[PDB]
Amino acid sequence: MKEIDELTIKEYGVDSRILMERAGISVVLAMEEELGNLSDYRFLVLCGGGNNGGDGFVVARNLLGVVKDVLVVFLGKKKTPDCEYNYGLYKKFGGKVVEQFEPSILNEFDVVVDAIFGTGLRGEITGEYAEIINLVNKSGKVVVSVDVPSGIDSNTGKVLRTAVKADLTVTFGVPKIGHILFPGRDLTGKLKVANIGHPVHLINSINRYVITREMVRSLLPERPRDSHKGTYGKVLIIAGSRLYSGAPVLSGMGSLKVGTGLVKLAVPFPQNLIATSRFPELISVPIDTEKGFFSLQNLQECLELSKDVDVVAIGPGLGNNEHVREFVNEFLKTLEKPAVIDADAINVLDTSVLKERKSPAVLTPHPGEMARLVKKTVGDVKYNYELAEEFAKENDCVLVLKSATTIVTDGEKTLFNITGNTGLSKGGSGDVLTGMIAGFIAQGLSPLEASTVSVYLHGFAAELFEQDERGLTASELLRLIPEAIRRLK
Amino acid sequence: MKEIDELTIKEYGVDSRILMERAGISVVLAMEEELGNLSDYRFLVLCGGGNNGGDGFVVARNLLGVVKDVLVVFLGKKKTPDCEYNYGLYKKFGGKVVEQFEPSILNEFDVVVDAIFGTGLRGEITGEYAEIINLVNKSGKVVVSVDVPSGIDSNTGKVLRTAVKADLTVTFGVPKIGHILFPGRDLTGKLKVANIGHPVHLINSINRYVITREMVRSLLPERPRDSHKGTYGKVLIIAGSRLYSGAPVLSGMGSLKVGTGLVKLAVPFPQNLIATSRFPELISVPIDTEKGFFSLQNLQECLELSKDVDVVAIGPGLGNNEHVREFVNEFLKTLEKPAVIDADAINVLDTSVLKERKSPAVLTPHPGEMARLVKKTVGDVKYNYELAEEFAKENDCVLVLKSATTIVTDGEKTLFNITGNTGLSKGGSGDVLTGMIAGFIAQGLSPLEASTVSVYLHGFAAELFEQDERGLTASELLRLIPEAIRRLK
Amino acid sequence: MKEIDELTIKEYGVDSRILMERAGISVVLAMEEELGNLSDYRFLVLCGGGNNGGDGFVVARNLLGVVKDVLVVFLGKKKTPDCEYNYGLYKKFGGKVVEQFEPSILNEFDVVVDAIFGTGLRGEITGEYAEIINLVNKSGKVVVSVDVPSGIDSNTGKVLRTAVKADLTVTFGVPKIGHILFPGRDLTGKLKVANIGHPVHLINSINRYVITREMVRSLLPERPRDSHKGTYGKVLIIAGSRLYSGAPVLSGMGSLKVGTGLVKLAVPFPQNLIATSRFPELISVPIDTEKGFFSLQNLQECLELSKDVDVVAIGPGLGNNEHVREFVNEFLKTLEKPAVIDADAINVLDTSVLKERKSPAVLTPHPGEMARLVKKTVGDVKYNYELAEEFAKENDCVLVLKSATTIVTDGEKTLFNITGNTGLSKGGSGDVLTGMIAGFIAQGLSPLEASTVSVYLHGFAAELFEQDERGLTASELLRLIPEAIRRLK
Amino acid sequence: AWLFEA
Amino acid sequence: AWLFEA
Amino acid sequence: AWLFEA
Amino acid sequence: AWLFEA
Ligand SMILES: NC(=O)C1=CN([C@@H]2O[C@H](COP(=O)(O)OP(=O)(O)OC[C@H]3O[C@@H](n4cnc5c(N)ncnc54)[C@H](OP(=O)(O)O)[C@@H]3O)[C@@H](O)[C@H]2O)[C@@H](O)CC1
Ligand SMILES: NC(=O)C1=CN([C@@H]2O[C@H](COP(=O)(O)OP(=O)(O)OC[C@H]3O[C@@H](n4cnc5c(N)ncnc54)[C@H](OP(=O)(O)O)[C@@H]3O)[C@@H](O)[C@H]2O)[C@@H](O)CC1
Ligand SMILES: NC(=O)C1=CN([C@@H]2O[C@H](COP(=O)(O)OP(=O)(O)OC[C@H]3O[C@@H](n4cnc5c(N)ncnc54)[C@H](OP(=O)(O)O)[C@@H]3O)[C@@H](O)[C@H]2O)[C@@H](O)CC1
Ligand SMILES: [K+]
Ligand SMILES: [K+]
Ligand SMILES: [K+]
Ligand SMILES: [Mg+2]
Ligand SMILES: [Mg+2]
Ligand SMILES: [Mg+2]
Repeated sequence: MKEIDELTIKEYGVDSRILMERAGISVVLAMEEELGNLSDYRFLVLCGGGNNGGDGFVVARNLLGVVKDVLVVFLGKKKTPDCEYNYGLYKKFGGKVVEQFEPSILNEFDVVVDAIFGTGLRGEITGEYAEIINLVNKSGKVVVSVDVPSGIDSNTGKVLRTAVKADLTVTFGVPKIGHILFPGRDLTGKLKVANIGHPVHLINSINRYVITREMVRSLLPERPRDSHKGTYGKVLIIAGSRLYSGAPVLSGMGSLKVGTGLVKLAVPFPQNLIATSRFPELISVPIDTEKGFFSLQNLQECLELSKDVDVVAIGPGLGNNEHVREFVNEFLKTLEKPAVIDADAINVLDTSVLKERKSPAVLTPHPGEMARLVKKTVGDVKYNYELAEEFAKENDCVLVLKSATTIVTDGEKTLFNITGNTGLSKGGSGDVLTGMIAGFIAQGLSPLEASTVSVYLHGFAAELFEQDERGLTASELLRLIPEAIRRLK
Repeated sequence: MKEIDELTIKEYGVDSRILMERAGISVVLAMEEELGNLSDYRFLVLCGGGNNGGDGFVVARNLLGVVKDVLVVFLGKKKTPDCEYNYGLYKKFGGKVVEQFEPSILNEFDVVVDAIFGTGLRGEITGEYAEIINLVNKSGKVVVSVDVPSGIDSNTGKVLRTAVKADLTVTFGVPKIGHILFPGRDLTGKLKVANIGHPVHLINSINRYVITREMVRSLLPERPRDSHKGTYGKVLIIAGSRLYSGAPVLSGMGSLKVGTGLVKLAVPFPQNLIATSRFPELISVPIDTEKGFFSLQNLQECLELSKDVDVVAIGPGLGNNEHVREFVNEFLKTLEKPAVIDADAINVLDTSVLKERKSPAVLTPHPGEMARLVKKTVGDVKYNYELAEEFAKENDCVLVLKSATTIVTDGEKTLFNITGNTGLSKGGSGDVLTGMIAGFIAQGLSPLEASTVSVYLHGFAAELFEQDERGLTASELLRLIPEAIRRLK
Repeated sequence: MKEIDELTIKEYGVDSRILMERAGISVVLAMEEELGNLSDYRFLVLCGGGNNGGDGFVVARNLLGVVKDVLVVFLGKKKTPDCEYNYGLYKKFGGKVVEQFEPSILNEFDVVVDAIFGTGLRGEITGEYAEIINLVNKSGKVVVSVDVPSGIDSNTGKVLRTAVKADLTVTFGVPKIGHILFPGRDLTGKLKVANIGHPVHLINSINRYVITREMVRSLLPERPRDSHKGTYGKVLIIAGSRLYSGAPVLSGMGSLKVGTGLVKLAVPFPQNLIATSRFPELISVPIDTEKGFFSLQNLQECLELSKDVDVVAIGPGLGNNEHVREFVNEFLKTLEKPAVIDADAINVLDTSVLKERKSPAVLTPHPGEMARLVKKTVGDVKYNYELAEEFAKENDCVLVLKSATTIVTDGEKTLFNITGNTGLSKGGSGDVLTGMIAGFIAQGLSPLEASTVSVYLHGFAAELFEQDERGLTASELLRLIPEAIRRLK
Repeated sequence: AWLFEA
Repeated sequence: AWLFEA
Repeated sequence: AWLFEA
Repeated sequence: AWLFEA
């Protein structure tokens, strides 16, 4: 993207001033779209001395004459050439600029246009810029951020000491990671991605992307009329324990609610009985255990059950002890079907196993399980897309690291999911996702593809809950899934 | 139908040119009904040299003067007499005809009227006709097929190498099998059955038919106000196993949701407990087994349970092993009540048993089970209505071969069901149908009748699902059934 | 405006490439606003070698990647620097350009963007450019003109041999005269005036303007609650003849319907009787004439009637003979009240009279009367704003030259009226306007002001007719006036 | 209903 | 209103 | 759609 | 429009 402005200037020959101009007017038009007619408003434009501020000067100049008032507070020491050009124009067109920030100047304005720092923030905002960002945040005025809210690191979404909380962010070309990962995503407000004249080739050459509605629509498997359950595949879910009788039902149903033909659960007796008492459409095979947990004595029975399915999901509610450990590692090692590995399957996994497996795998950890899995702290793995990338690539798998933004990666292509809400922050929601993913593999999508579609639909089902999200539970989420799908199409 | 045109000409005395004329104008009126006012459109009529092309010439002639443009591409070597008559008229009225097909002539037209081959296709479309059909299919223009989309074998619904994918098919007199079985049904698009002047006697003399809404409406049993559960009959379902605890619930509920008075399940302990925990209106009898499967040691208990019911359904989730085999064959052989036999009952059935049974039977196999049942390949039995016919007739039963189009036959009368969608392509949907059928026998309909009503309503319930069909599951289907019925009436 | 681009570049320092860029994207956004989502369309951009074509290249480049297709037909010999820059970018971004115009290339496109000539057209379009403009005009495709439809002279609205008939014209900064005078106005289609970054100061420094709704709203006189008829002034209309008994009623009523307090007509007996029989609210004074026409023997009576009014309107239906001539010239010469002079008052006027009058005057001729008045041909005076300007300035008056676009000038400020329709093309409509103008002078607006407000409201009343405009008559127009006013506010 | 049936 | 005027 | 994407 | 005209 920094490579992209460069390329469009240096190779394609677009004057950098033209790119700047297009940036600034696009902010003006985005504000108008959001606020209605802008002539009622007094605008306080906050400008640093890099090109982010230059963008600001464009905005400020283009409001001169059309709005009730415009003031620019300039807060940089030096000005980049384009910023300098544009300060020069602002002044020639009659615009007013001050360099000192009086706490009280917020009183005489309605909108703050925040053009202090963009992609060129390095390290921490302290001093004058700190005070000022805090002042705007305490002010209750309408805040519009140019490109990125000043103080979000645009590569991680990290807050550098402090950061502008925007109502609207207008970014150029493509969204940056800091709009997509938290806390940055939270401080972006409504995000608009403006087209400022980059060639389409370049825009699309981006190694990472947000999972969009159009992308999932085109990945959905076809439903040919002449079909039967076999067309839509078979899933086995190896799950449950005397501690966790409910997890398997949630997985099984996630598989069914996404269109799979046949879902066979394999769960310790009598816990298997639970599944069909609530949803008798599931088949729930009783497995005879010594203690209520899977062990090596169930390995062969499970490999037999796997011979006639298309994908196996393993992990929800298995329990985390040494019997489950021996079992899950010997099973995965010998299973020559695609595997979806989740939950306690992940907790006891030896990862050499993934390396020595000829068949493919998706792992679906939350950051607790990821931390454990790679022997790192929760804070180190959270939103760490490079770590996720290096892990997928290394172990020949797909990683789905679940979070409010979920990362989905295979080591080459990385997608970010942004559908969902805090009703998914509740036990069981992950167990539903494992089934969805297994279900889409079963219907012939690749692991990356199934995983992409699944996190999108899963999040979107949560959003369609008709009452407060905090009351959502995994059973309701199951019901909303076929609605997410209909609404997708 | 070929016998029908013949008879209406040869015996009833309708000039074959009059039948042709009525065919062509009916296509014009069907297009107008579907497309609105036709004068905005340019029409490319593709005509072979048999009467199907003759029909085409009529269409073409009757659009001359009223539409923006008309061209006929004629692709036959010789012309049948009626086709010749009609080519002659097209030309005399001023119509344009070419014999070479330029790939690009699709550009200058909006609708393709496909009149190359109809019921007189023999064997494979290769060469010029192949290229052309492919070209139209790649073109994204609005395609209207005369009688049958060229390349569908009108007796089987088979695609002969390639075939026209129509938006609309206008057929004459009665639908042909190739509109009703797949893939033909898929390539027909919206189908209109035009009346072109055949005597009604002949039209109704047709040995086969589609199950219509009017037919099921009149077959529904009466619900007299002065009644009680006994009026509406008693069903026993012999089903389930330690592997399949859910199947029985789905069958039982299918029986209840269609109006049966009393449903008694007979299922291995403790699996029987499952049914009433979800739907306590069911009665679910515990049967004591050695291994979790029905065996000969349960024969007498089951014959006792059968003495006081009206129909017995057997098979869903029984399991497929030798204990179930001995049991199901000794039971059926001795049961003097009507039987609905499904699923694993079918998998272990000896068919002499059906021949030596005085009481009636409906079998409800999917093509996997049909193949197994008659020791033939899945591809051989799929959509094989003659095989189904010969089997029903031979074994004195009703066959319901489940498929997107389901065949229902007793060996004399054959009906095709076309309600449904791919949400029924999912385990459990068949188990619901067995209960529906048993339920309607119980209410006094004959096996053929119950089976007809049941596949229609079953398919129609699936269609009434309010969210995407791929998310439908057997539990929801249960709930939609009483709505299909209301909506029927 | 050419001075304006120059000034914004040369003095304000806006790179001319930035102005060009803003021009082109504004065309893209105007098209999108008018056509909806642009991605369905194939675009043929026609580009000359001046900056108008440069604007075209911007449009073309900015559609690349987003629309189904883009082709540029380049038709200039050389390229100006900015056009050259932008051709260079179009090509680098992957755009296709041809130099030969095939008649048939219209077939493969949906929208023609016309960027051949703008404000830099000089003299006649012949040859290749002629053929091409004609071809696009015969094509029935959606035509969008950049700045000015190629072939309209932007200073007069004249068609230079031939000219593009646009569905939409997007112009930059301010409308040009050729959008406002005919035939240019007719060939402009829907006009959008885009802001491309000119300083507001410059935009507003324009000596001429279209009469807008906001301008008339602010010119309307206040109606203070504590008022009476005297507040709102007194008008005398000296009008009518044995030939024209109706004109005076129409004038009188125009005065009343715009809010004047008191309207006194002075009309030859018994013709004066006509006015009050239809509208008894008018006062209609009988004047005793020898022949049915005003003469010198009525001079004193009329000067007496003028002593107690605020403005006098003279001319509608007076007749054009020597008695009226002596009368109108001696009257005007002696009248020390503001005069509105129309119709036959104008036909017999000696213009020295206007020069030797201390009090002010508005003249309201149509081009027939203007021609006669300045001893020039109708074709010479039609839409001749410079002539109108020179005449007002010279004779210390306001000229209102009535036409589908009416020019209103005082010699310094010139306004163009564009409200109205062809229902005003019918006798009587002018007679209503004279009363409206006199009425607003009476309420205290200046002659320029009254004239501005009056032509706007007059045209706007015609537009509010609820049935076909050709059926409109002056009596209905009277009734619509108080609605134009309400709808103004 | 006379001409067509769907 | 900012960009266009009709 | 041309300028913005949300 | 094809068949009838009123
Ligand atoms: N109805 C059922 O049958 C259900 C059964 N389930 C089954 O439970 C089993 C154990 O699963 P689990 O995910 O609760 O614990 P585990 O894998 O040991 O991680 C442990 C530590 O990680 C932390 N942490 C937890 N979540 C985090 C997050 N989202 N992001 C970041 N950190 C997070 C967390 O911290 P804490 O909450 O303790 O502060 C915790 O201490 C598994 O088999 C599953 O399928 C569940 O699906 C629920 C419903
Ligand atoms: N919740 C429960 O308790 C449920 C329990 N149920 C119980 O499961 C039992 C076994 O039933 P079943 O129909 O799955 O296998 P069966 O009769 O052995 O045929 C085997 C082979 O045929 C093939 N094939 C399968 N379907 C086909 C089709 N539609 N059209 C064409 N071909 C088809 C298929 O090929 P595959 O999918 O393997 O490629 C397969 O390998 C039975 O007791 C039933 O009641 C089910 O109702 C589900 C829910
Ligand atoms: N109900 C009544 O009492 C009415 C009475 N009225 C009274 O009639 C009187 C004479 O008025 P007048 O405008 O008809 O002729 P005048 O001033 O001699 O010009 C003559 C020549 O100019 C030409 N020409 C005409 N219009 C043109 C135009 N718009 N734009 C360009 N050219 C135009 C025209 O050409 P022609 O139509 O002959 O081809 C014509 O030959 C006046 O006292 C008026 O108040 C009228 O208001 C009607 C209703
Ligand atoms: K910023
Ligand atoms: K055909
Ligand atoms: K132009
Ligand atoms: Mg979990
Ligand atoms: Mg089955
Ligand atoms: Mg007149």
